[PDB]
Amino acid sequence: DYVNQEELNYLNQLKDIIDHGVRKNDRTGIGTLSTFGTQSRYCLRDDIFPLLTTKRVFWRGVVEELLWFISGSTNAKQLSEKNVNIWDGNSSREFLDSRGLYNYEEGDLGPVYGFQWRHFGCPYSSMTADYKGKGYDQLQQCIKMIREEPESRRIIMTAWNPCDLEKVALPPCHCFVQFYVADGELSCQMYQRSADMGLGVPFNIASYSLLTRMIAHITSLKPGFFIHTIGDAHVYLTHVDALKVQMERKPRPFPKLKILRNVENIDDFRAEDFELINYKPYPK
Amino acid sequence: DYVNQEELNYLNQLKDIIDHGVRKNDRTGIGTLSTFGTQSRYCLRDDIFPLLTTKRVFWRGVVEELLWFISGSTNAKQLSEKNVNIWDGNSSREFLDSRGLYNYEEGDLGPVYGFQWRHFGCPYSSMTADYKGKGYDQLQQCIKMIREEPESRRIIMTAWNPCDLEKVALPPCHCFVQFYVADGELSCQMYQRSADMGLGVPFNIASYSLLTRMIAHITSLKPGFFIHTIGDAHVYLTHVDALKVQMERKPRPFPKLKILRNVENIDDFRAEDFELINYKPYPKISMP
Ligand SMILES: O=c1ccn([C@H]2C[C@H](O)[C@@H](COP(=O)(O)O)O2)c(=O)[nH]1
Ligand SMILES: O=c1ccn([C@H]2C[C@H](O)[C@@H](COP(=O)(O)O)O2)c(=O)[nH]1
Repeated sequence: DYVNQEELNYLNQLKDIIDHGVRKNDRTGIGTLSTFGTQSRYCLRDDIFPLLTTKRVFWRGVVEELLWFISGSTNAKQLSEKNVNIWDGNSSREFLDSRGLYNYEEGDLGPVYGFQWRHFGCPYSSMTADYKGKGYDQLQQCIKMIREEPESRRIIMTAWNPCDLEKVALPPCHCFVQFYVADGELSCQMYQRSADMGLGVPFNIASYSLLTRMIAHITSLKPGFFIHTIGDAHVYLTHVDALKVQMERKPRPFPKLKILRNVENIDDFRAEDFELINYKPYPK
Repeated sequence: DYVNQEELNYLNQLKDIIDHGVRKNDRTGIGTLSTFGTQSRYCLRDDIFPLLTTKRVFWRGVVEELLWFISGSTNAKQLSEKNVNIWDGNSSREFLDSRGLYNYEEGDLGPVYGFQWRHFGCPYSSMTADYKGKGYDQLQQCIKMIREEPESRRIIMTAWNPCDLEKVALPPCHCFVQFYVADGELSCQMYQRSADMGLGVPFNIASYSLLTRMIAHITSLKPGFFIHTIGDAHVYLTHVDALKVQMERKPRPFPKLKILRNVENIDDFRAEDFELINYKPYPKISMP
């Protein structure tokens, strides 16, 4: 009798939102059921990797998006050319015009995650400019702090710059990240302002857990926990029936994740460096 | 009798860190016992106000500091004139020289919380420059969104600007704030990267709860919850015996907080606008 306690908690969180969450409208007039303020822990020990089993997660998308974020790119065509189309809808001529971004060419999302991570505070012009050496490279500064002052309680990476809100196709959801080191293990906490529990959360858990493994590898630490903290945790009313069905499913054990190469630095990671062992989701 | 569950939870979290926390040295050279990633909820309904009762919290400090944060000031002397001296250590001639801020005058804290709340992204020169209408006024933007777009999932106020870290004595601890409105009630979640469970947390909880009450009051909403999320939650080793004492005390019911006049905007509050009803704390506890 194996119990995947972490995935069960996630299912219980869906149930609680479904049964007791408050009705709320989203910014398109569509309805959700919502709660405010949740926190969930995922153990990364023994290579165990919290990819959800009760509905298949788009792992190839998680990996490629993340390596794209780390590169500092803001051009969704660079993802799309790798057959990952998740940012295509928010970088169309038409969507960009609806955001008032008339001078962005198709693919230009403005200064979204990767730009904030690697170039915080640099003025944005477009996705083709070279920003190398410009702004604050928070990602490298976090890595330096991990290696040089692991006790530090200031190991932070922010994606939230209100001065950039009018320049972005959409405002960041995964807003704030902190790292922590104790007893030779690296942990990460991420703060997510708004989380769709059905479609967003599972992919989010996987991106940050994978970032945690990456950083622990190139800082010579063992992985500890990923902590996910949410502001508005919600499910869309139109999803409620499908999620009820998912909730009848019995979670299976999490896969494991190995890193296959001695990677030089955070910018040297390649998709083939990661091996996902025994991922066995139900459909979807 | 009455059971103060939120205060018992705090005491239980103290117990947990003390009994099961990892030993971790720190910047200060004192060691800590530490856990990473905690979350606690405080109910603000029926005017109940989460000021801890197992020790006397520095309420007058909480109120004056928050009014001073709201003003956008970065001059500790403006707080010191209110006989609240908690920022004086970090703004002495002597102390600033040590962080290599030789050009700041005494009292100049750099762009700490108030500057970030009212003037985010404006370049900082000194505490005496005119910042009026410069930078991004996050606090008033959050107020406007609560009034105009209460359903929004983007009501955010950040205090974290990597470009400003080398300009302040100490980087902000209470970093990130989100507001939320549902069924006519305003809630607030605050993310704290670093929390001294003895000396800081009780004060910190009172600070954000009070901010939530203030905003609820000017937006004609009911107060809902304050949710406190922490990164590194720690106790200093030197504090443990004193916290041991505190943990044997039986929490009392929280006080109520009343606001005594109609206030229309965030900058218009005075210290005397707030009335604590029936705060019955045990005596103060001193900790290095
Ligand atoms: O990484 C993400 C990005 C978005 N969303 C969901 C949350 C909301 O349902 C919607 C974003 O809408 P706003 O919070 O910005 O209104 O997308 C996620 O769950 N994860
Ligand atoms: O509002 C505050 C400010 C500071 N601290 C504590 C946390 C740490 O013990 C110390 C700051 O040190 P660093 O985390 O910056 O090292 O002050 C608080 O708890 N609350």
